[PDB]
Amino acid sequence: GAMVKKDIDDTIKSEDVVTFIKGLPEAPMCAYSKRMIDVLEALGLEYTSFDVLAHPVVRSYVKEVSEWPTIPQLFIKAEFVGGLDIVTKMLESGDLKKMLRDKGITCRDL
Repeated sequence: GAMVKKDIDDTIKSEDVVTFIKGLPEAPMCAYSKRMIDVLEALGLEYTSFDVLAHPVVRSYVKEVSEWPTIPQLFIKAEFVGGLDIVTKMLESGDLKKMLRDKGITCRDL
């Protein structure tokens, strides 16, 4: 049936990687949304991607619960990590592959 704000909240508890973006992950309506999905695809991860423009419940979760200013946003193991500006710095430093390998999350060759 229809998705309620509690289905996003239980999904953040269910999935190992979650993101909130401006579009579908295959056809985003923002360049930084393309660029976040390229972190998630280029490392070979498994994730759930939520579109704010397609459902008011998603943009409402971002308003009240994802209280950080920047869009788009990254979540790992039910916790907020950073915006698009920051995920690249973890990628460069190796700290992103370090967290994935420490938590046992799926990615490319360590």
